[PDB]
Amino acid sequence: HMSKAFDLVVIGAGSGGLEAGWNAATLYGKRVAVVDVQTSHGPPFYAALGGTCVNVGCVPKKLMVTGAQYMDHLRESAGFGWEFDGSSVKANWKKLIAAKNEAVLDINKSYEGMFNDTEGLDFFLGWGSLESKNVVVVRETADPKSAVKERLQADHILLATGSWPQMPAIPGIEHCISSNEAFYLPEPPRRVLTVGGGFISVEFAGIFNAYKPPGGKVTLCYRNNLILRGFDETIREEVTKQLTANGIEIMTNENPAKVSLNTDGSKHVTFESGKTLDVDVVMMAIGRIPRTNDLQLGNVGVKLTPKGGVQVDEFSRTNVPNIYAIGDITDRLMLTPVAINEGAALVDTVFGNKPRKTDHTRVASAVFSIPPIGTCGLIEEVAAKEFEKVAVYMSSFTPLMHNISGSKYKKFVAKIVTNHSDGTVLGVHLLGDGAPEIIQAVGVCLRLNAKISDFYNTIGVHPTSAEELCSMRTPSYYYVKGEKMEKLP
Amino acid sequence: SKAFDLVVIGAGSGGLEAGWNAATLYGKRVAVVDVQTSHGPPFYAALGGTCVNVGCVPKKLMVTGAQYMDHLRESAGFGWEFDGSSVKANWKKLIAAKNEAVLDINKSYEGMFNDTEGLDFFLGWGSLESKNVVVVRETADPKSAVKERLQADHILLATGSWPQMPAIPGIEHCISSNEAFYLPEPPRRVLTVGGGFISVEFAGIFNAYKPPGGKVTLCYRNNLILRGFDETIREEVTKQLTANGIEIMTNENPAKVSLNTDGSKHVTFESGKTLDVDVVMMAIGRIPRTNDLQLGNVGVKLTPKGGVQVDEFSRTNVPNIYAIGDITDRLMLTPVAINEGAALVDTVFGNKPRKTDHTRVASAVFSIPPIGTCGLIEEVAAKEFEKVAVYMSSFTPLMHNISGSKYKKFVAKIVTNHSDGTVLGVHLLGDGAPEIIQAVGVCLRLNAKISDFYNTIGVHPTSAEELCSMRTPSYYYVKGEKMEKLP
Ligand SMILES: Cc1cc2nc3c(=O)[nH]c(=O)nc-3n(C[C@H](O)[C@H](O)[C@H](O)COP(=O)(O)OP(=O)(O)OC[C@H]3O[C@@H](n4cnc5c(N)ncnc54)[C@H](O)[C@@H]3O)c2cc1C
Ligand SMILES: Cc1cc2nc3c(=O)[nH]c(=O)nc-3n(C[C@H](O)[C@H](O)[C@H](O)COP(=O)(O)OP(=O)(O)OC[C@H]3O[C@@H](n4cnc5c(N)ncnc54)[C@H](O)[C@@H]3O)c2cc1C
Ligand SMILES: Cc1ccc(OCC(=O)N2CC[NH+](C)CC2)cc1
Ligand SMILES: [Br-]
Ligand SMILES: [Br-]
Ligand SMILES: [Br-]
Ligand SMILES: [Br-]
Repeated sequence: HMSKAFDLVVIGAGSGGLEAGWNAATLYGKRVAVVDVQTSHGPPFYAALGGTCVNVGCVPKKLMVTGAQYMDHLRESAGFGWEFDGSSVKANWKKLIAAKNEAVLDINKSYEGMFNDTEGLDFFLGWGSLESKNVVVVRETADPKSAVKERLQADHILLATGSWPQMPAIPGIEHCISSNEAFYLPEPPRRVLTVGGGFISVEFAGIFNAYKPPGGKVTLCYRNNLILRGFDETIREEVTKQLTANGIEIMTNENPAKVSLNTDGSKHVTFESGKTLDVDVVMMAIGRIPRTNDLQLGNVGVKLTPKGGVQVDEFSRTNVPNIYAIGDITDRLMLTPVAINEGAALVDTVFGNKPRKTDHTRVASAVFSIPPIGTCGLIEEVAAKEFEKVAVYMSSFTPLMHNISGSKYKKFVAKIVTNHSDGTVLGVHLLGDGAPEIIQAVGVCLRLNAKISDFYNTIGVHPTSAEELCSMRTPSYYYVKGEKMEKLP
Repeated sequence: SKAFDLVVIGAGSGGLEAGWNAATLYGKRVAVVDVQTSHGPPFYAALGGTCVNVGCVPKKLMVTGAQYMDHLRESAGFGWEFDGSSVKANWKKLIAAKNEAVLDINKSYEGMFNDTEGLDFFLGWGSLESKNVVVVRETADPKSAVKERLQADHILLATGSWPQMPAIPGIEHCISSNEAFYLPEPPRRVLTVGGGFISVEFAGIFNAYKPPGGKVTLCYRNNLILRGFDETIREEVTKQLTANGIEIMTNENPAKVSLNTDGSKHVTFESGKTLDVDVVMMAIGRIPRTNDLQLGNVGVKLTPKGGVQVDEFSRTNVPNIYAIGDITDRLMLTPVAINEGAALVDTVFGNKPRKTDHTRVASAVFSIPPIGTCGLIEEVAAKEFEKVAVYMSSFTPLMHNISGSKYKKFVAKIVTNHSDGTVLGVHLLGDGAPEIIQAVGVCLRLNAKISDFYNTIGVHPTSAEELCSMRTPSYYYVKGEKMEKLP
């Protein structure tokens, strides 16, 4: 049996890796090989052909958040005159998971068919690692002593293996799960603790809250004082309130020290403070770390950062000339559309004679909390470190429809941060229904260097939440050489 | 008799913007006239204007109410279970909640007048007596009792529009959208007459709140509803309204309406077809509201179509008299009227002439599912530009394959000047289209090119990210002719 030769070998058939591979083969006529560990979603390896987003990430979680939103819809409908037997209402978690699984498997199968069909784009099943500068080895398991299925010769090698959940080293860690397992829980937990202040802990707290059985309770804990570090502070505070208002308990300044099993099999959590909580599921969502261990990068000398990601330059090049890395393995912005952009840029540069580097600034993104967040650009405290004068335009109010729905706690927040010296929009931050959809074209505006006057001169669409962004002419407050103040001196 | 810098006739979207800005920003003395202090019969519009009282604000609440018909059904695909036979839509509760919300806004504007220096409200019917005198009477009759005589350096006409009713026998047995907002019971069988956004939006409302055995029929006299919107989207929204149980009668137009013994209406179409309904709602158009103003007393010129004639700065032919909003019979939208009012006051009372830009105005239809659009449709573009590209994306979102509403295709279209890639128009149909489109209007004021959209990184998963994923034209117009490939 002979080894096979390729222009490009991609390790990991995920968001970034599939983009690079498809583009190299169909746009530039190159011969591409792509490696992944599993052909469809779920245990044992969870991620598979398609990547983390498709299998156990953005795509299934968005379907599940959509299902959870119906708890709010059924209740809010009464304000508009809808009547039905409230006592008959039930959230069938097994139906939700079965529908999600079928949707994901359909994507798996379509990717499989693309590889069966496409000239110069071949898929290989197994664990990829680096043997030498131009040879990728595919083995039966992550163990480098397992059996060799293929050796793939490669002029260019792309590392795109993504990331993996981080688990803290506490006694009883084996009694806990990550988001990987949460996507497959046979029944919805009556009592659940989600550990983390980031978007995965927050999104899953919303999902469990809607599908919990009658006696249930969702608790989210976070070791620092305020969840969702990195997001707008006003939005961090408001989303805490609105999660609380929908019945989720938020323990800040709290962190599990150990977990043990009660005699009935439930989980007994002891926090560092000495507080205790009994739950049926503990889901760790304290971070995600780049997947480098199995690549045997020592074989060729690819340098990692102190933090643990593959080091790259602006063009995704490692320190070995023909080996590149994109996506979560670079441990920067862990977002599917960033990985895709990096992949397309790398291939245009290497095979297309059109050099291009990904712009990591002013990237629009979202949190599918209930209600959701949409953001693009700098938060005000970051901007105030870089610009002498920063203005903040802010609108926050309960929309009229939620005075009828009864969910009066649902304040819509719109904030615009500027460089006041010339009006350039530095960031936009949104909380409320529709915020992920509103923010997308805001990203185009920021890439065009929009100023606040470009927003204000635009005529609103009425009635919308989005029109608040085009009705703000006077700053609410300022930062002058880093100091917050209602007025310029 | 009383003396003012500015008298505004009509306390509406445009009128209140102009009055409040003139008083608070420029310290002027301002009087504002309207015929009613809160919403509803007999004059329907009131303090706040058409949008506030019988327009955008109440209709959006009612469309939101109607969407729950879809949400309740669609929840089953995501595992929600409940007794479907127990579901009912209480129209009276909807109307009561809507009434309370509107009345709250009415009261708020009252307090605004009480709290603001130089801003006075006068109740009654205003008309032009002389070039610098506005009269306020008890009724629309120009011979009813005078209540006030207000002299003004400047007069602003801002009385809005009114529903157009065709001259057919039995027109008096039909209603308009004014009365639709106050029907005691939801009509079981209703015909909405017209192809425009008001007919289409109310059709969706009645469709959700109709009693058992109900049916909503929309008729329109030409071949395809929603003239002036993107043609792909006109065809799709037709298809998706039909999938939700609404009957679309095209190429049909009422010829007469007559009363039945049971109180329902017998409609005879020009074609000879007949239909018995409980309610006939005419929504064929809205015309400028000029007849009670006595414009002949001063000679304000009208256009052939009936709007007050204005230049780009909202000035009539009579010095010191201005017209903004629906009375100018241009774009009939609340944010356009507001923009016009503000530009006018900045021009007259500040040192800064400003004129409203009527191109590239974003707007929406709250049909189910809704439309959001900004800028030019492709067949208008193809008459102004030698080479036009159309980028098109149309699919059913994954969530509606699970929800069971598989007919709900999302549509996104971008229209460009292909010679330089300048985005001329963007057109959207699907959940969230009105929210998605707002920042697109800002893009068009930065002379965004198609490559500016495509080079922006998407937010995933959203419908909106479709706008940043289109590289290759679907087809073109060259010298006005549609073709799949360039020559
Ligand atoms: C719960 C959750 C929700 C998320 N939600 C969002 C969201 O809403 N929006 C968003 O933009 N992002 C979201 N993300 C992030 C998104 O999933 C990632 O940023 C993106 O998938 C990373 O793309 P990538 O190409 O780096 O790798 P991935 O998509 O992770 O693909 C890497 C692939 O490599 C395979 N692999 C690993 N090691 C090997 C090996 N040795 N040999 C062969 N194959 C290997 C893996 O099986 C996997 O398929 C979410 C992530 C999670 C975990
Ligand atoms: C059903 C419906 C739905 C709509 N939905 C939308 C939407 O979603 N978005 C949107 O942008 N637009 C919408 N519109 C349009 C919007 O309502 C109008 O464009 C806007 O209200 C016009 O503002 P204006 O300043 O011209 O006058 P208006 O807001 O109409 O105010 C005119 C006022 O003048 C008063 N008046 C009239 N004659 C006299 C007189 N002789 N003396 C004293 N007072 C007088 C009236 O009582 C009224 O209050 C909708 C309209 C309707 C009918
Ligand atoms: C289980 C369920 C879900 C949604 C529902 O909305 C009402 C509906 O379906 N209508 C169509 C028929 N009309 C005569 C009345 C309005 C009703 C039941
Ligand atoms: Br269940
Ligand atoms: Br401005
Ligand atoms: Br018609
Ligand atoms: Br037509």
